[PDB]
Amino acid sequence: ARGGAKVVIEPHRHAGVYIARGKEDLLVTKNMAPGESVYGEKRISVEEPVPPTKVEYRVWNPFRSKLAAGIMGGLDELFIAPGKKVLYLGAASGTSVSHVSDVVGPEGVVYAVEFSHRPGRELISMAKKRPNIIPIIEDARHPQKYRMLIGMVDCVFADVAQPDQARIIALNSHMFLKDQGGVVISIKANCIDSTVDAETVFAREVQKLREERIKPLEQLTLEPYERDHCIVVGRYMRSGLK
Amino acid sequence: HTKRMQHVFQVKYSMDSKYIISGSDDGNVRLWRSKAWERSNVKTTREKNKLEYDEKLKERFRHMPEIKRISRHRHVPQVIKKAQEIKNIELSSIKRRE
Amino acid sequence: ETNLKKLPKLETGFDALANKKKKKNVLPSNDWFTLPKP
Amino acid sequence: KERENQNKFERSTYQTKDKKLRAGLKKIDEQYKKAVSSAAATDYLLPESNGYLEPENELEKTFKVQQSEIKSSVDVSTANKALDLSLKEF
Amino acid sequence: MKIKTIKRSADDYVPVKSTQESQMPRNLNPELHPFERAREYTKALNATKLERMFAKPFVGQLGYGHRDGVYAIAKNYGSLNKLATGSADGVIKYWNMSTREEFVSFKAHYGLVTGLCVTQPRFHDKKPDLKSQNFMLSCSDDKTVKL
Amino acid sequence: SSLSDQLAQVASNNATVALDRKRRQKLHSASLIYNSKTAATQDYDFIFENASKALEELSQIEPKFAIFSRTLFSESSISLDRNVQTKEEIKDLDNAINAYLLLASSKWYLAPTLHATEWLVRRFQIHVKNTEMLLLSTLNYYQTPVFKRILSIIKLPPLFNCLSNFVRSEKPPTALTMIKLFNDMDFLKLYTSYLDQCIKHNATYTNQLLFTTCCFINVVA
Amino acid sequence: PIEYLLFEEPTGYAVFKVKLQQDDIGSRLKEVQEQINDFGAFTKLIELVSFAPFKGAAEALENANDISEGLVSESLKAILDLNLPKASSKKKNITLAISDKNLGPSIKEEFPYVDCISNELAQDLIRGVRLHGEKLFKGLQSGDLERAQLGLGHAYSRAKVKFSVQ
Amino acid sequence: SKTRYYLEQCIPEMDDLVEKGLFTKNEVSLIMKKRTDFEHRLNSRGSSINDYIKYINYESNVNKLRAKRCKRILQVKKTNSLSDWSIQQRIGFIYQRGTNKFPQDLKFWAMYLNYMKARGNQTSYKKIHNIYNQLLKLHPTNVDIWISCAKYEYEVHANFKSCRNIFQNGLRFNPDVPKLWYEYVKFELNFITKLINRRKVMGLINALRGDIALTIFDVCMKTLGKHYINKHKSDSKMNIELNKETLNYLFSESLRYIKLFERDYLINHVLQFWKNPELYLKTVMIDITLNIR
Amino acid sequence: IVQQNRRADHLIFPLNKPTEHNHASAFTRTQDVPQTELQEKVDQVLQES
Amino acid sequence: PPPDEEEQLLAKFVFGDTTDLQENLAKFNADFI
Repeated sequence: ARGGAKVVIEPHRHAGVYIARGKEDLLVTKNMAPGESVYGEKRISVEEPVPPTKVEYRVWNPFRSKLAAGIMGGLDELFIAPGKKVLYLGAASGTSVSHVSDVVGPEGVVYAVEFSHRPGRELISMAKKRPNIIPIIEDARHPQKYRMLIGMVDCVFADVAQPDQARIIALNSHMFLKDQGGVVISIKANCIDSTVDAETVFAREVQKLREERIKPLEQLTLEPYERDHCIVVGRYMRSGLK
Repeated sequence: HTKRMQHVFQVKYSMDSKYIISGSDDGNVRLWRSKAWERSNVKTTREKNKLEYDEKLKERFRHMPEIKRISRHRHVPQVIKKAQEIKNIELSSIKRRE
Repeated sequence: ETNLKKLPKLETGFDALANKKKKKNVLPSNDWFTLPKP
Repeated sequence: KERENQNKFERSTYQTKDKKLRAGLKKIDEQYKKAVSSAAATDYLLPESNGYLEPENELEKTFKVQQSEIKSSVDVSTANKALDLSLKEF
Repeated sequence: MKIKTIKRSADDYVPVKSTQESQMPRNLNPELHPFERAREYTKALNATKLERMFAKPFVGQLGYGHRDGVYAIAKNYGSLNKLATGSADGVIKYWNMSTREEFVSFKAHYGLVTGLCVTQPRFHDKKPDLKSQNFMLSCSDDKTVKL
Repeated sequence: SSLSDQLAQVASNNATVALDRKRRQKLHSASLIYNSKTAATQDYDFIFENASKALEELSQIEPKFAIFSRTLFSESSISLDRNVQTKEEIKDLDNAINAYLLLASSKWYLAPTLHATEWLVRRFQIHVKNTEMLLLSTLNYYQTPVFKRILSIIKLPPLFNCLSNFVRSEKPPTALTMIKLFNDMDFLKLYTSYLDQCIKHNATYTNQLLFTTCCFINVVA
Repeated sequence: PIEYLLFEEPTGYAVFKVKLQQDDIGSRLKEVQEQINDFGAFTKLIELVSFAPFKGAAEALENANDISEGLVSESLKAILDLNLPKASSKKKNITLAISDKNLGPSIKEEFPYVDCISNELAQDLIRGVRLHGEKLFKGLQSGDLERAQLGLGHAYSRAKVKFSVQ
Repeated sequence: SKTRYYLEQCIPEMDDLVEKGLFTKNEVSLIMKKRTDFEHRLNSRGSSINDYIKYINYESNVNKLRAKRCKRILQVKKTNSLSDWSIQQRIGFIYQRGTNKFPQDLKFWAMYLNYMKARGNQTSYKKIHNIYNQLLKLHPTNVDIWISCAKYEYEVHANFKSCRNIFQNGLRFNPDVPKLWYEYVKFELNFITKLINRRKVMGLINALRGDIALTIFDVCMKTLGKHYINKHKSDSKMNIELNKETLNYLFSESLRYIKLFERDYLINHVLQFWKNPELYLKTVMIDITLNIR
Repeated sequence: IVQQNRRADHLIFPLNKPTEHNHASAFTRTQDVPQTELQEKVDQVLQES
Repeated sequence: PPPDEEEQLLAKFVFGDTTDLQENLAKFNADFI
């Protein structure tokens, strides 16, 4: 926790991520560009043996991420892995897309998509320091508009706040997502529908996914971290949903 | 036939001679294949030659008793089976009297 | 006619690619995601 | 379109004033002869040929030649394929 | 003496590269391929049992269907996915069969739509862009024909 | 004797024929330059291309290889299978290969000789069919990676049992082990036969002659 | 009737020719989606007929920005004018397949005998092309698509965000 | 399967060949052995252009031996049979399959073109054009093949309109290549001199041109400047230095145009477009040497 | 006419041949309007020839 | 008429004839070096 404590890193169930055991346990991803924390979080450092080097790990804050909240609540399957291609819709900045890039590692790639231009500038600077990311500063409801930059991505993550979430996911996933490909949605009930209740919103959006040919595998609510939020993991089928 | 299909009133092909569209009194428009064993896949030349071989060979040996039995088999509904039995009895009698 | 002969011509390497062969010689003869075992 | 192998590929078996039946039977006969001639001509592609043993004289007889002389005159491959195992107990 | 035996080159029958496939020599000889009619009878019998085992004719339905019972159906004679079905409710529907969903449902008449048709109208005034629209014709029991 | 023993002799008789694709992959996978994967990939036209080039270089350096350019390095020699010819033609082919090994014994610090003998190894199977002259000709180079490759390829004869210990290891065979190998007696009969043939063909050289007189002095000691 | 299709890549444009029109009513079936996935069937569905790469990174940027806007750039005009047969403009127009409904009308206003289809069947063909990627080009296209993606993406995003030097 | 079919298609001319008194059945069987080997080396996988080329070379030598054998043994150069166009169409078919399978190998493409041009007495002009359209659609950015098709068209058949359209299309695809611009100017100059000499011999029996070559030069300089800028599009000093480098490159190319070179009028209008330090000295030196010329 | 199909051996069913119009290539001008100003100017001075 | 040398060589190459190499090997004398 503090500035000098010593912890034991350990592989989690999902590959790519790690647990730092101590008097309190910390979710951790291996830092790609070592020596600079992106959003000011503390970070662990080990030394490994030619002369040895200093490898660095980075803490994952779930009161800021909405994917480490899913990891900590416990998702059985997350389709992000140490070698894949991830399309990140709604990538505000490094505060989650950098952790996803450290998870997919130097082999895989991550295409971050944002609309507004001040988070665009943040994304451009962080992506300059980190080579797995390619940034797009364009509206995410127009895969035809950015079709020359993406080829056959392997999973999609969605942190979109707009109330057309299921249609924009369906467009991008028909265009680019591979068959039998992981879809991960973070639903915010208050953004999607404010009058009716959160459970009604959740059933409604899982219905929209099943209509747009994504078979939902599981659904977590991530309660001690955020309120009225949900994570839906599904698999893009395209052939025999039954 | 299917249990949910009452009283077929209108039927058409498809314009590529492959599927059949049937509208029935039930309120449903259904669509069937024209040859059931086919699939709408596209096929390598090896599989296409194998399937055309099976068609030609089947049609050559169409007349043998066991081949004809298994090819002629279908499961029809029970009202169609009872009505067909009565039609056979009745026509056999009428031809005996003729 | 010798003027027509001494007129200059175009140039291309395509037919040379056709009838041209080589001449060279012949030459003879732990992941990012795995922790160290202590 | 006749050759010297139709006597191998020929299959033995046992007029109508009907136009369909005449045309069908003529097509069946002509496609039969096309198949037979095509198999006969396909016999060009045989990779090999058999063996022989020809005495070359009148005083030389083929029942007098022996396996030692054959193993001398014939290739190393088949000379090695000519087995000889001696299991005397059983 | 001219001794000559059968000598085979393994270079000819087992290829040198691992990636290249092997020569499959063929020798048509009826003595060498014995059971013509029996072998073909068993292939024909396996083919009939396979078409029994593979026969699955139903493919789907269009949408949720109508609400009273489909009595008229007309297929677009030009295009491939398009058909128009009219019920006894009175509602007529123009249907896409690629996605198996509606384009448009109209409430056409009071009584039964007793006939449908699909058409390319040639008005003398203009020419309708058939590549933009397709035209339907509903002929019914309440003494009307609507285009 | 026993059935496994008689079958062992049958296998060593048919040791070189590729009766199946797996034996073909193994036999064509043993090579002097290329490793297993690429040696199992490539083909006789590739190997013969490199062979003709390297033999042009070798004939330019020393002019006696023109006869092998006439016989052992021709397209009919691409085509002919050693395991099918009769014993007389086998004997003449063995005389040709032995004469070549006596000539190109003195040039083994050279990629041209390595490539030419690569073609001989992977077409005429010298490395299992006649390894005696191969080892005797390249015996003086005994620290060198060429001898390491030759050892890792060859199935060793009866007389080279010390090298049967040293086959496919990391260190070179040592001088004391060469002293063992010469200290046998039937080996000395064989080697003096080899040197008599070598003198009668008039191609000796200072390195090999140094090596053989040193081994003889150590045998007497 | 989807005779030609046009695919745009960070290293230039490509025009494929359809050999067989896949059938149109059974398009939601498991067999036809798996024939999109298998490379043993997409070879029967699509053959490449032309490919013209971009000239430099700046022209790749300008042409990608122009595809994003949906207008017809000069290189696109050149490739289409080379490949498409001039049939009649009233009876039997040729049929191009396009990923963008918005790109369609500019193609028509340029060449008046081309009809641009973007239906689900054209999306199916283009998805198969994008999936099988580098294997379809038979060996032509040099340059690696991944490096081209990263460079073009950074350059296009920087241009759209209007980055600075100060 | 496929190899089987191809040998079946090979058989009938083999039977006609042994039917006429020239080839024996054993030699036919040896030929069929080598054909089985080659067809299997093409219809397996891993195959390549070198195996294609070995097949084509063997086939051409079979045809040549058949020619010598027929002339020797029955003294007829042209027998009315199937065999002649059989072997010719088999070589053409191997070339077709090779350029269908491997569209990357320009050496095989050029061997195809050499063969189809060399049998020019029998060759379909339309077939030459089909192969050229195929090759140009596959490689637009090869100024060598653009030049070569234009050169064949203007040198053998001499259709200057066709050569013009070819050059305009090639420059529409590659407006970056000074070599292709150079060749267009050279072709236009040669066409003009041929027209002038034809006028001379016509009038012997019984500046528009420099202007079109020079407008081609003007648009050459415009697009080459644009393209050398856009290739590596910054600040004041950087942009100014890049401008000097571009102008240096363009005017070195114009000096090459001078070396290619009404010669006085041509150099005059070139230097006129030029003016409209050291390069200025070289230019006035060109002026003095022009007055010497 | 129709007694031909009933006796024929095989039938590949898009039978009515489509309206076959012109191909395109690189050698001829496609639509014979100059789409590039170079073709335009060369045509102007060709009329001026 | 007998076959001349050039089409004799063509027959050797086309038919893949090994008797020239076999004669050369059986004639390989190591008397010269």
